[PDB]
Amino acid sequence: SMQDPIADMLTRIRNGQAANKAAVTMPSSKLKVAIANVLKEEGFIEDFKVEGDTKPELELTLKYFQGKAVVESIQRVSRPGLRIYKRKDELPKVMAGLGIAVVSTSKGVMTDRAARQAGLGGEIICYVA
Amino acid sequence: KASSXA
Amino acid sequence: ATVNQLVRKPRARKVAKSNVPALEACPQKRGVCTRVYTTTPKKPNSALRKVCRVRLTNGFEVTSYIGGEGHNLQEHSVILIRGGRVKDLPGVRYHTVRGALDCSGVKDRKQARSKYGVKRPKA
Amino acid sequence: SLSTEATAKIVSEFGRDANDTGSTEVQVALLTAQINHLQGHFAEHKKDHHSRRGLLRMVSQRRKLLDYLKRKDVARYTQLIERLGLRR
RNA sequence: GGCGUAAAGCGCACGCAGGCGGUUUGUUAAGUCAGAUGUGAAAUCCCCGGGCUCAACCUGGGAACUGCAUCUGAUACUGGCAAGCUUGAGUCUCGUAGAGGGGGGUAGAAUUCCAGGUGUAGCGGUGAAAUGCGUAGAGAUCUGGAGGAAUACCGGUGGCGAAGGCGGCCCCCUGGACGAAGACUGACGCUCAGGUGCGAAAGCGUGGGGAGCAAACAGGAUUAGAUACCCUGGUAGUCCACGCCGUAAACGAUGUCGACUUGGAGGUUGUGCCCUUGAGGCGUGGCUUCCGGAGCUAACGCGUUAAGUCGACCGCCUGGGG
RNA sequence: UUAGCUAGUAGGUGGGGUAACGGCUCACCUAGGCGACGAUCCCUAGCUGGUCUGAGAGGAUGACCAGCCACACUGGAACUG
Repeated sequence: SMQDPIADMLTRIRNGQAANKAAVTMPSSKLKVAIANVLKEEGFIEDFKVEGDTKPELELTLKYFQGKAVVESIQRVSRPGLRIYKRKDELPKVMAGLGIAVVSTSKGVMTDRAARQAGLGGEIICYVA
Repeated sequence: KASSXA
Repeated sequence: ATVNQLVRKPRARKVAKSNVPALEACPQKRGVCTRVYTTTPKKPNSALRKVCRVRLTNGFEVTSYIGGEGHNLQEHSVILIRGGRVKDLPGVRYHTVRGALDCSGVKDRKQARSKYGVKRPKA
Repeated sequence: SLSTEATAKIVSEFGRDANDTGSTEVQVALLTAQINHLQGHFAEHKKDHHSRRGLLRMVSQRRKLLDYLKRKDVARYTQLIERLGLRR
């Protein structure tokens, strides 16, 4: 059920770009934004938007290119049914590097490539290709 | 095709 | 399926069953040899396969195949059984080693004599 | 289900104010009242397993209701229980 | 890794332990994380050398021993503590449809039986027949009575329920669902091993009831046989009460819960709008068929009532035969 | 196809004891203690370093070598130090 709101993002997004749409909205959650930011910064979506006051709403502007979308794939790693955390060197690398992997660290979220150089580590939110 | 039982 | 489930009732391996259980799961065994008969194999083939019912050492009595054209075996004797089944005769899950203990190798065999037990005849 | 005139009064007493049909102490008082009442139904009949099932839905729900109250506020839990007479 | 048909979703539902849990702030720092320090015997494996002529063997140094404990930091996420918020969940109000259930009445049609009138030798039955049934008069037909059982038409890939399953009309007690402007509560939730409850027909127990049908049983045919199929009977049973039994191809052969992803055509039950000027005209829910995109699929097919794309928990499979 | 196990049993107090804490022992006293994160009960088995296999996660194994343990005809006991 509501149990997992994160894999709801990745799914809505993976599904949105599936049905070649340009904008996908969902209720807003602090962590969600943190992720949103990540995807933007890393160039995986044109950008976020958050016009929610009493009932926080989040919109994501999807990107595209040629005969495909930006995100070749996006999977949930750590879930509420089995949390996964990784050290500094144990941090996972997506597609030999060509692809971020959102890892939350005790000093704010990051990307596998980010946190790596960062020096620390933490739970890994998901896999985006 | 098949032997000793089939 | 689920982790929680696997966490609980954990996955259980499925042990293997030695096609040849004439005990100890050991190389070969010595046996008194109760009877020396000949039987007929399954539908496709039709010979007069030679076999012997042997009283092993560990007490199990079992039927074994006698490979090669002819043998010295009979009534008592004391062969030593090996392994490898005889997909043509069911129940025959063992081969008696040729040219071992009271068993004489195949007379005259010149090819692949290592089996059928025979010694190089005048090189 | 349970007379509108009936249900009302109930809400008042426990519910902080009229219209406060949301407070926990209300559902319970309501649920109880109904349950107690349903007893006489199944008293005879006994074969109306279907209604029974709905009944079960109430008995259950109330428990989980009482269990919620307790967890966040022991005081009102006790207070309520007594004034209702149960949870032996 | 799997379960619509290949082996595989518990017949269904409630729910304790457990697993998991929306959202915002503060705090905690356990989980989590980084640095440090102890420790993690030696040997072995491994990296770069050395020595037996080489290699095996021997050996130097090093990495490693992915672990644990202690301490000082970190704070996103997770856990606890503290206080809220509302989209989850639940409460009330007002409507809506319904073979939902329990209990009790009653209606009409029909079969059979019995009484009586008319009425004559036949009736019944099959592929053809015979058994059967009639002149103590059947069948037929008319009047009436008794009795049990089920309730045409309406009726509809209708509707209701968790499923099993529920259909004449009426009363009584009762469960659930759906819509709508809203009021309240506040995450009170999802799932469920064991547990508990419900659970088609047949069957069992103690009794009652018994028209029609009908295992077993008789007889008649058919046949080479016919311990069947067909025929004439006909007991248990079928019904009721109260237990027990707990099984079905209990099938959508497809667990439940939530979110996401083009359409077309119905059925059904709500609701808001507009000279309702149309039997309707445009909207917005619930339930429910069909067709079919993408995607899935071994294929068949599934296809927003998914076998699509996710997530939580449960159950189950692990070659045939035995 | 093992679901319940335990009276010195669980704790206390108090003597005795031991090299030492300790139910170790005894006396008295509360009545407890463990268990489905699986006690109890059966069956099996020396444990680790490691060894074999594997891309690995693992699976299998623990002869030779070294650490720890245990036994030394079977059962029991103390003595010496």
